[PDB]
Amino acid sequence: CCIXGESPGXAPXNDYKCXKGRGPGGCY
Repeated sequence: CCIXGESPGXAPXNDYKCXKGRGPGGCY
């Protein structure tokens, strides 16, 4: 699912719990 498959990818810092990425609700 990595972020739920709504972002570029796992983005362990680009979205997944990172302010860089904003999908279902993943930021820093």
